[PDB]
Amino acid sequence: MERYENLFAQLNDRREGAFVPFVTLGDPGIEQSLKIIDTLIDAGADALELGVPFSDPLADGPTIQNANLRAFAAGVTPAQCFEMLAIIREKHPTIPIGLLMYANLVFNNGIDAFYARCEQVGVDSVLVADVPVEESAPFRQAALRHNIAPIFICPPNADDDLLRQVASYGRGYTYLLHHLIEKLKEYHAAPALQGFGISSPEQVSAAVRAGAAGAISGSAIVKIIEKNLASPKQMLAELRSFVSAMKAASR
Amino acid sequence: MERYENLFAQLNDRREGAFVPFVTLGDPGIEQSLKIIDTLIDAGADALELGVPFSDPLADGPTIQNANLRAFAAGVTPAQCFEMLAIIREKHPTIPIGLLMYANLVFNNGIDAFYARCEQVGVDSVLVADVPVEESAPFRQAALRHNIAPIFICPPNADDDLLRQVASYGRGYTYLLHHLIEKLKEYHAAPALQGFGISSPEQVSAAVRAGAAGAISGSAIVKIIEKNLASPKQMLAELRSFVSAMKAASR
Amino acid sequence: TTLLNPYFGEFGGMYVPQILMPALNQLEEAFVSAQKDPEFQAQFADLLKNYAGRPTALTKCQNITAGTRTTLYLKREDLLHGGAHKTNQVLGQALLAKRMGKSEIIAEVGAGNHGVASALASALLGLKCRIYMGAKDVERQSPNVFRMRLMGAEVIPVHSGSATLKDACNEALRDWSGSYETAHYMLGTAAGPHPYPTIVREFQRMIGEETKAQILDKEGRLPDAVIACVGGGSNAIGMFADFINDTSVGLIGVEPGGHGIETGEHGAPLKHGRVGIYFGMKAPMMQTADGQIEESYSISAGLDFPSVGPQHAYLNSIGRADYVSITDDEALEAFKTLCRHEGIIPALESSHALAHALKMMREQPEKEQLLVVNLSGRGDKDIFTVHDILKA
Amino acid sequence: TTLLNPYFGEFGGMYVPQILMPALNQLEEAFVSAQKDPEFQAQFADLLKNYAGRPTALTKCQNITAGTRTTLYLKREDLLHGGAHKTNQVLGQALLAKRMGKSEIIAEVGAGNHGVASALASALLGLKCRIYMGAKDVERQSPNVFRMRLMGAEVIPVHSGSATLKDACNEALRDWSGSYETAHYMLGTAAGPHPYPTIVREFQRMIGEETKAQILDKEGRLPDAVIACVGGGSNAIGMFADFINDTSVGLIGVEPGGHGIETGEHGAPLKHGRVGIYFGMKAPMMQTADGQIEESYSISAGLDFPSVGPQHAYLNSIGRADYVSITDDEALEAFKTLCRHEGIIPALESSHALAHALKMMREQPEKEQLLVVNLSGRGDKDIFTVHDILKA
Ligand SMILES: *Cc1c(COP(=O)(O)O)cnc(C)c1O
Ligand SMILES: *Cc1c(COP(=O)(O)O)cnc(C)c1O
Ligand code: NA
Ligand code: NA
Repeated sequence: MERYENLFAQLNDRREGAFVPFVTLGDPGIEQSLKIIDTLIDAGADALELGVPFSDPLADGPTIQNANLRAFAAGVTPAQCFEMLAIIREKHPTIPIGLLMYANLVFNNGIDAFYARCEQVGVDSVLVADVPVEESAPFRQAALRHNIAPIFICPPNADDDLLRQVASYGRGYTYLLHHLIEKLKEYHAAPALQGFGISSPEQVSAAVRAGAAGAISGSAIVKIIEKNLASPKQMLAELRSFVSAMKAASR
Repeated sequence: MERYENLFAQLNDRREGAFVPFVTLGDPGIEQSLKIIDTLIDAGADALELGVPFSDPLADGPTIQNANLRAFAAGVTPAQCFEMLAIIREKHPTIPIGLLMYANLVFNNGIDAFYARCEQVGVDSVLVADVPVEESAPFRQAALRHNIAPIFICPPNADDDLLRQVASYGRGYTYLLHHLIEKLKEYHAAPALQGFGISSPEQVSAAVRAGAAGAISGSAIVKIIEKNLASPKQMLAELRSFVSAMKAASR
Repeated sequence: TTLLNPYFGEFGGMYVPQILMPALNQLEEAFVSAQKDPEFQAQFADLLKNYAGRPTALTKCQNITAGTRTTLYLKREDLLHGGAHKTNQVLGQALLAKRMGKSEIIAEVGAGNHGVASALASALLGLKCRIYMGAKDVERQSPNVFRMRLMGAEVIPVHSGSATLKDACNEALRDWSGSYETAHYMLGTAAGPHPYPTIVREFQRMIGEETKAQILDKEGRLPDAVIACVGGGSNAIGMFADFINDTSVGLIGVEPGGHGIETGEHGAPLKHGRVGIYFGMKAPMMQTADGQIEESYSISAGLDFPSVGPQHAYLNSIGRADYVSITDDEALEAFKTLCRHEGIIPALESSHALAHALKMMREQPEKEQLLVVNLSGRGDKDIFTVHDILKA
Repeated sequence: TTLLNPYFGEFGGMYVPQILMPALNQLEEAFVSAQKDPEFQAQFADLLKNYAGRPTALTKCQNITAGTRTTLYLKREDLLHGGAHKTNQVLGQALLAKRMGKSEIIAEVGAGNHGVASALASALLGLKCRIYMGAKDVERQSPNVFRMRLMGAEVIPVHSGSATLKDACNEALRDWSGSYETAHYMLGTAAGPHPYPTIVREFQRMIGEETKAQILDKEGRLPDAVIACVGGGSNAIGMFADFINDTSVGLIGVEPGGHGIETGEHGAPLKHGRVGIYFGMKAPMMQTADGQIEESYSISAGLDFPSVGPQHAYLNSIGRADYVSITDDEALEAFKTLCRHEGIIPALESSHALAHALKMMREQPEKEQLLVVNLSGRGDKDIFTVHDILKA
């Protein structure tokens, strides 16, 4: 498939930026999570970044650490996450779906088998949090063989060699954390999405104005879930309100 | 004075052995102790060996260790012990009185002053438990200057050089713990009193039959005190009974 | 790109988020430079000798082997300042931190003694030390928390996630990802992402080097085998290193068997785990059927690491080193035996290694063999643990 | 009659019941013989080196003295096997016991670590060890009681008398008076009846000997002063001995001041006691006006001995050595200072010596002086004590 390519082409024809929210699959529960995701989509999310709960997420911060806790407490497993992914794709045929994984869950039963499973359920990209470009060969190779876009993070402390590698290895979009944007475009890198501290409408407009193709809210969505655990209805209401505002800022 | 010399001469004229009981001054109390001592004397004790409670009696055994405990619990001090000694001598002019002391209580305020105090109250001998013949010079010299008999213990592991020293340094009597008796007599040692495990009439007769001039009951008396703490009257009754039997065995 | 090979066969690597790669590359470079700098070596040797107490003794244990044809020596790391071998490499890493112009140290710990080790090295070398540890661990480690604070370290309780070791580690690395310019992450074992497995080995190899010289001086030949417990792998690789090219010398690593391999409650991932990617490395690990990392178990907290150093996995794969396991009960017996017959109270961790040497001796009492057990630490810290057990 | 002088000036002697004299004479003879026997010396040196970990390091403490003209070194007895200097002489006495054909060791202890030391030496050398201790002490010393029992020693609770240390000592000596042919009484300090003060000094003098060689190697000259805490006097005389004839080297002994000399609650008999006769010797002691022996007091149990070794009383009388005192609070501050600035946790006993060196430095910061503090032991054992105090 070419969901990311089709999305960005459509956004470009509309001189629009992309707004991508992240959430942990199964947080706070399978059912409530499916509702959350449908709400994010209805509210205007252009794409989704979805995490699969892992026991030792050495990268993520407290908000995410607690998100996994809630998901595990609900008995969420990678197998159930893939069941959810299939359901989500059956309901939404064109929205790009990206996974945020930890190396062990991808490597566990065979790297190739993992990306084959992703292709089977309809996933579009996979960002493996603890696999730097230096260790990415078997991962990106398997991703490509299964029509999955391998996504890489372009850190603050990135140098020129890293920019070139990310431009060369990545597909779908470049996960960014003005010159960087110009250099990435110069090296024909996948469209860049700003993912650093995206929690307010003005940050979304700023990202697009800086040259990025959009913005990723890495934890603002999770915080809203964490805050409304007592009232699922109010949780969805606030999520719809936030996403709608963030997406409006991209137009 | 010559109380020991006079006693043994009298016992000899009667072909009799001496029976000497030991007790801790002030055990279990000043008043009860004075009564105990008068009872020992009335029952037939030929002489007395009296201990002065000391904080660290490294020599003595559990029976004596507990005797000092009782005495200290009653607030007994060396000063009070000397007050008792004066009272005892005022009531009994001829019975020999020997003290069993620990070096510090003798050395504390001056060795000479201690023996002068002994002479003043009417004591006849002093055995310093932790002063071997090798360290006895200042003690025996002070004792002699004040007409006090320095007494020494002739241990089981004694050799010939020790026998000669004890024979030469001791006065009053030799504290013994057949050949030893013959050697001591050979070296003109003070009359020997058997002090090892003297707790029954047969041990007293055996000691005299072996050639000793008598026997010292080092703890049998204290045990009787320890056993009748609840009934002072019964305590005195049993003490009179024991001493009377032990003394009879010496005739 | 790196200066040294990050792998030992298929094991090892640098599986960390991209943001941490510069920190690792910087460290690898400083290490390579330091290893060639006589001044760094002289400085490191001075601290090991005059501060830590190296060289440590090699004690022959005649009473234990009486009646058999086994001759047993114990490498006395229990006599090292701090009571365990950990001191050697934390001093080395602290010096590397200073070489890089850093004045801060970051570490994390649970029930281990790595926090105390990191704190003492930081106090000696004037480094600001901060140690992360799960809130739950803080409440159960009052003694060590106090030791670290006495030594000026800042103990930071972590409440996020499950408030356990994994959360502390996460916080420590997150911290380091933003402060590596002025702070150095002090990893406590020969595991994790390259260059740590290599650095820790090199800063612990004096154990094996001294043992070689001491055994040659006393027996006039090399050991038939050197035996060491394996939690993360540092004391063992430290003993093994200088002997790797001496093909006649057996290298035996002892993983904790806990209540027994068959019970599932053990800490033997090398021989009973499954290869995975965790803590920045590809290595054998305790994991669920679907890839979640499981916890190891052992009467000895020090051997409670769900994975193992990559070089050990490699040495095993090619048959150069052999790994076995010892149960809680076997380690307890060895602990009692050393106390009663040699007057040495061994750490329960080290007791696993001694337990295996005892088995090698007892199973074939007429087999002539010269063995060296690495006594990685003293067991004063285990008296309560052992007391309560024997109690029940 | 004796082979060696039992006195140091008017201090010392053999004030024991006649029945114990043969045991003392026998011991003195064996000692004199052993001191001239190269085989005994070689055997003793082998144990100290390969079992105990000698020589111990001499650590320079730059962080502590920064900004002053004081240069401070710490003799690391805290790194000795067992954690304290006591190990040196118990091994020596155990060897003497074997020389005399004995296979049993008798000792007594209260809150001290002498029981553990006697037990470990006995386990190593195959000696049957029995340790007496007041019933009251047993109930409060569960940890050490367990350590001694783990090491095969028979711990015998004493209920007679006040069931305290003095009762244990009495029982131990009574025991010895009847069993000296097969058992040796292991005295734990440089005090008691001759020949113990002399034997303990000689079996601890390697402390001073090593320090001399180490300071000459590092500074090219002798110390302006060596400083050591004084409870009974063994670690101090061990440090002092080899320096006595070096007139330029100050010998400073530090007695515990407890809550303060003026409070009466201290353990400084040498400078604030009165000469008396106790525990087989004539020496300064804590005593009542009428001669009863009083108890010493100190935050540190190890310095809780109501008297002092006779040689110290003598060295003081002729002005060769100087004695001072340090309070509980001064010792606590030194303890904290060493932990924070050098990463070494010192025993509270040793902390008294460090506290005085700190005072010598701080009072006259521009005075040039080279000092050596004898760090007699490690303070892991004091963490709880210090923690609770700081708590309140
Ligand atoms: C920390 C420790 C160990 C375990 O660590 P490795 O890295 O596996 O050596 C073993 N023994 C002792 C005494 C320890 O303190
Ligand atoms: C026993 C001890 C002391 C006190 O004994 P001395 O005989 O006075 O040396 C001092 N420091 C430590 C660490 C001790 O264990
Ligand atoms: Na492990
Ligand atoms: Na003292």
